[PDB]
Amino acid sequence: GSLTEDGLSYKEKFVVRSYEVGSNKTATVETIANLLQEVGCNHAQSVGFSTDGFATTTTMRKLHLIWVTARMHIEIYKYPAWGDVVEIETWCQSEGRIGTRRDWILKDSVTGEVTGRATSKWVMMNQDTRRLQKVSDDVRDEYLVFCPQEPRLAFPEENNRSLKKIPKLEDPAQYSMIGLKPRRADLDMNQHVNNVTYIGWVLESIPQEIVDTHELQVITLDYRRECQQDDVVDSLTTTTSDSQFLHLLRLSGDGQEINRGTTLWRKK
Amino acid sequence: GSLTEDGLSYKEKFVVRSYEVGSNKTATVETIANLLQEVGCNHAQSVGFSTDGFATTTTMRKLHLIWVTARMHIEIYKYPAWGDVVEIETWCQSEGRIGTRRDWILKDSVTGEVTGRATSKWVMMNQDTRRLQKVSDDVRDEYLVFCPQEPRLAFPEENNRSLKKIPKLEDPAQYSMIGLKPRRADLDMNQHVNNVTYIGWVLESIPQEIVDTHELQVITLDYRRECQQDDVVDSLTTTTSNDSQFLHLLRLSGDGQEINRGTTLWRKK
Ligand SMILES: N#CCc1ccc(O)cc1
Ligand SMILES: N#CCc1ccc(O)cc1
Repeated sequence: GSLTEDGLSYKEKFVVRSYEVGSNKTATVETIANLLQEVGCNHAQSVGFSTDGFATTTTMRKLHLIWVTARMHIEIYKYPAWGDVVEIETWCQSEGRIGTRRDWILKDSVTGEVTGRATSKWVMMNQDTRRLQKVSDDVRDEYLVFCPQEPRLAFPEENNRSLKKIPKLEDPAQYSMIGLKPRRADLDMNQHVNNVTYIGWVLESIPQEIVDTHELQVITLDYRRECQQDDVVDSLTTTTSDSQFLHLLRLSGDGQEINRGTTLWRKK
Repeated sequence: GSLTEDGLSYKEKFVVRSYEVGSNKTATVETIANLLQEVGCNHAQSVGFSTDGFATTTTMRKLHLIWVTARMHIEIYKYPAWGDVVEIETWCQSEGRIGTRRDWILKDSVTGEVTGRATSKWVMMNQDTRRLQKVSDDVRDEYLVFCPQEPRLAFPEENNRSLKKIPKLEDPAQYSMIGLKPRRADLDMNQHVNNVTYIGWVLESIPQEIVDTHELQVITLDYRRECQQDDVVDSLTTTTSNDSQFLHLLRLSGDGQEINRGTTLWRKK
């Protein structure tokens, strides 16, 4: 992997592994989401950020602030097969004082054709109190030298699928998968549940017949609250229609919301 | 990745990923086990085997036979950190008519020092009836041109832990983790639970205090029966022992049918 010539974006190639593919012998959306995280981490390291915190500037570390994912939006036109080489380019951009955005473009390394794209919204949070906040001018100025100055968007379209509000699923859900718990492989180096695990949990309540006859084209996921290592989750899905679904992840007991999302599936 | 000069073994390098590491900032034993499977699959493809069946010879496909893992044995001296490059060499060997063995050696790509080793026993099984069987002369003769003729063992030692029988854990278990279920990410391309998921499930019943103060040095796991995609599993552990040893049992949540038994050895950090 390497920064591009202008030092404003980062590219990395990956050869798809045997255990990374699903029933169609192509990479799962969870494998794609893990590769997006990996290239995002390698971009932060190449531009000088320490490994003891993801993209935390010097001021962020003194104020005990971290970046947290508020929303993830992924669109896949073609999933890479086992043995295929996918190239991923990633970049960041400041969004005033709301937060930061990280975008990605996926290409088939052999043909150079765009096979997917993703975008994500990140907010500042105090790691101890878990209190969200707007981005300080002091902090914002420290990371602007690593971002393109003119807007560069993976989803240019004015008011598209990546920027639409998500409604709350109403009981009763059409489908559900209950009692989902993270295991040690679902945790990161800081013992927090990996963001990709929540994508897997959302998808668990999609019926197998949809998965067997359709391919996932779009997924938008909002992150409201973390699942702890000792928490239990329920995954809820209702068809809102190509098939479209509304999703809700909530704590098994009191029903506290952890995520809400939408998926769009194309007939194979 | 590539076959070595003699075409009797295969080598591949991997750069350890951010999401592949645990609380020590080093690769988990589950990440290691996934890399071992990946290099095993790439070795089979390089020597001519089709992607529509792992290392299935021509006779095997005609008779609906597949290789299944009976035992996995892994020893790690040093876990690679995030960003480190690990080189893995793998090879196969026929073990008479019992089955085949696949071995691995792990090295730090920078220093060339051996940081781990693994070995595994594979048996022939009919895909449809799930009935085990001995390896016929015809099947054995078809894969011997891809194996070293003189024995080459990752665990040569006359008195080593990879070949010792495993006792059945007796109730009550000292520790347990109940109601474990596979999700779609735990399945392979054929909708079967990945062998590595069972390693994760075994480890789930180890107390967090042990994980936080020790590193896993050795794991031996026997595969008795598959967990289906709609099955629920219970993970049981009892301390059998500055090194801690444990006896493990995975069984179906309801009737208590055995799926795996194993042992782990942990060294104090
Ligand atoms: N994008 C990206 C990388 C990244 C994702 C999640 C996380 O906790 C740290 C880094
Ligand atoms: N070793 C190795 C490769 C391998 C492992 C499991 C499986 O089902 C197929 C291939």
